[PDB]
Amino acid sequence: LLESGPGLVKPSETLSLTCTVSGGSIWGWIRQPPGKGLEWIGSIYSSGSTYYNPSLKSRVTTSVDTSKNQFSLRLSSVTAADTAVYYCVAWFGDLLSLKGVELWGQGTLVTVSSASTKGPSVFPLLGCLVKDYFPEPVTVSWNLTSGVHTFPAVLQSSGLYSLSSVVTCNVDHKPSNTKVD
Amino acid sequence: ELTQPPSASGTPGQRVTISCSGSSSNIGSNYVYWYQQLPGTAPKLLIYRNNQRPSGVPDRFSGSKSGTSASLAISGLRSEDEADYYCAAWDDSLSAWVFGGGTQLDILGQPKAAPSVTLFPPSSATLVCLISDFYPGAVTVAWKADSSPGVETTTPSKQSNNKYAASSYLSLTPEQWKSHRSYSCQVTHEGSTVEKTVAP
Repeated sequence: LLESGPGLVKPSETLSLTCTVSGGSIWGWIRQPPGKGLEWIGSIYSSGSTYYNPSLKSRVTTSVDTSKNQFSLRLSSVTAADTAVYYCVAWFGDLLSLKGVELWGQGTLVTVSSASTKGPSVFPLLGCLVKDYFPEPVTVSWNLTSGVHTFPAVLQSSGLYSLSSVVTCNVDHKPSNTKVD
Repeated sequence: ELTQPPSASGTPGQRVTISCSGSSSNIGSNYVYWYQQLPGTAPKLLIYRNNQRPSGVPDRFSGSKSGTSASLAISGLRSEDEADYYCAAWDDSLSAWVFGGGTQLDILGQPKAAPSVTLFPPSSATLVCLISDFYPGAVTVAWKADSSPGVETTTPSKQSNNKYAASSYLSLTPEQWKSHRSYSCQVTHEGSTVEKTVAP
């Protein structure tokens, strides 16, 4: 499924995300804080029946509109505690000849922070140095796929990330809407 | 609510079993579901209804449920199976979907591998030391200015080929970089140190 919405949300504000889906009978949201396990947020059934994680239930809004191929999540009054990769999930089950179909979004990292979004500066290494950006993530393509190694970001003392990619590099930093060749 | 052992391991070609422990309100009365999650990837459904495979899941994966416990079995193990595995089930008493804490599966029998080390100078100041393809996943990193020992070094992490990577960074001012004959990234792995050097 295709997932979208800001990767940066301020403390006390509202996280909003959408997934496009065509059909299904159960729709839900699952999250995973960095280095942690999966945590169910909520589900909506085709009947409209709706269930939320009790530790979150005051802050969660989920909605489905199947005619507009969408389902959505809002999470109000966020804190650093809500920093996580968020996944939307759609159950189809036994459809045609296919069995147990459950589609997952690719996962969207949402960082709860009052710090500003900051685009990267790109420097030549061969490779490309992607430095001093915030928040994660940065993605890198070349033009070339073989022999490409993009490393995990360092978090520097500045509170900003930097990473390196080794083999024209195409750096994408969606949170700041920055694409560097 | 659902307990899994934090880690499991197996040997290529062989088998592993991963357990999931719950209660009568979840596993005892409800279907169990299993997920595979490769690092930085979406979880993938392996098993539904306790013991059924979705289309496109290898029959190397199988599930069973024994009272208030469930188990995922993986046969014909491969290095690519190295991942986190999660059980899940509905809980009648919380009216909630609950997940196990997850089990990290390590695949054994990897030979030891010296790190590939690449030191970049600052382009025409930050020094970038890239350490790749090492096993096991521990590295000691040390920097030299000329001969004498702003360092930020990433925790090691698993690559896709199940070997390990790390990067070390050295921030300098342009004047600091110019006033030395060389700078060095020294990488120690299993008591074996390789030095890389760059020169202003």
